[PDB]
Amino acid sequence: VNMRDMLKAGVHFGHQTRYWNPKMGKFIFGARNKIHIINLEKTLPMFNEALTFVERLAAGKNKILFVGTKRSAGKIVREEAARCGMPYVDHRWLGGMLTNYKTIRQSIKRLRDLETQSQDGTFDKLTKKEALMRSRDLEKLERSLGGIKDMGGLPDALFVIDVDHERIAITEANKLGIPVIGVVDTNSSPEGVDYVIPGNDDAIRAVQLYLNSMAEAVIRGKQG
RNA sequence: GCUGUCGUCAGCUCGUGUCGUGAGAUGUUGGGUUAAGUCCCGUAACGAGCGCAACCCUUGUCCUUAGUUACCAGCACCUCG
Ligand SMILES: [Mg+2]
Ligand SMILES: [Mg+2]
Ligand SMILES: [Mg+2]
Ligand SMILES: [Mg+2]
Ligand SMILES: [Mg+2]
Ligand SMILES: [Mg+2]
Ligand SMILES: [Mg+2]
Ligand SMILES: [Mg+2]
Ligand SMILES: [Mg+2]
Repeated sequence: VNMRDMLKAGVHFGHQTRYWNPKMGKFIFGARNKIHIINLEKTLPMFNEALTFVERLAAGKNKILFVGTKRSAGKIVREEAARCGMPYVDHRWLGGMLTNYKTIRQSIKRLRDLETQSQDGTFDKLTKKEALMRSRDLEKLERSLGGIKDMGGLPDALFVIDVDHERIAITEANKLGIPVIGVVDTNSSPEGVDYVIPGNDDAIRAVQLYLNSMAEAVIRGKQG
């Protein structure tokens, strides 16, 4: 937005220059002190195009799955999940979540049953050597499946934050043929994603900006 | 049909998903721990079954129920059982 806040937060930065993908060469403005610099001129049109796509997809009661699992990055995804709804994941991505989704329906049902059982006035009124085990199993299931408790169907567009770190999700999203919105850094590969956002990673301010922009865009799209 | 043995050793597999042209692989590998594929943490795997364990019999402590053919603390007698 207006080239200033992005410059301030973290965007014009990359993953050194020893580690990089040649397919990113068209986005690099240059190198500064053995560190690559992202051309912020090219990223703004792509960012705005992603904004319009999310806004127009929101109008129609669809779902955007947010993938942000990373240190200090999945958390902000989780608190961004409140407001504008939409499913999310912030812990490890289970293998075959979008291709073996029929099986994971069963685990979601089990999570729902456990949540009903524990929070119906503490029905776990049995031996104390088993209530703790049941509660910790419930917490373990929650810690992975809580974000996607909703969305009985497949999402119509998957928003990822790091192509390389979460390549499994992008691969199976491509296999299912559903759009992918990704924030590609210098060391990652743009291949496999539809809309590319050549921005920085590993920056709390940057990811905060991206998630808040997504939230406001989807809110505007949802307002109709 | 019934039985021995490896061996009461902790192992043997399947559904869906993914990798390979294929036989196949992953799950079931890795760090710890346990009598145990026992458990935890991690992880293209998510789950489940047969096994392990518990549920059964006996032994050790105590409570309640009842005292005959069993028992004898208190009392009378005893021919002194
Ligand atoms: Mg097998
Ligand atoms: Mg199998
Ligand atoms: Mg298989
Ligand atoms: Mg094949
Ligand atoms: Mg084996
Ligand atoms: Mg095997
Ligand atoms: Mg091991
Ligand atoms: Mg077992
Ligand atoms: Mg047994």
